[PDB]
Amino acid sequence: GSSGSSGYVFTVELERGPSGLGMGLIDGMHTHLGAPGLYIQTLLPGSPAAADGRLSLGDRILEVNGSSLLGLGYLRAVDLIRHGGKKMRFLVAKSDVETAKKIHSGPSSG
Repeated sequence: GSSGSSGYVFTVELERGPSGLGMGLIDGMHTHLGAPGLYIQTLLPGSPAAADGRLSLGDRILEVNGSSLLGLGYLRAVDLIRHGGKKMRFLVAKSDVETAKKIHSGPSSG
């Protein structure tokens, strides 16, 4: 298939664990996606992000603790989450599988 058009967004309220959450976010630029913005790459086992379930690999973050992540340098974003708080909020959008594929082994061998 192909699929297109955006869908719906969903918030994620977690509590900064003893490991500081557990969301292997990476710059879309680093991932095959080659697109700007942060995206879920992994989901630690003993983490709240994972314990959540919703958070899926490839997911794309939008906000962090009510902090618009539109232009915020990867570092800045990482910092936000890093220096987050007891209550960590994230605005991720329900992306497709393909989106993740690019994040983790995209199409076309190579």
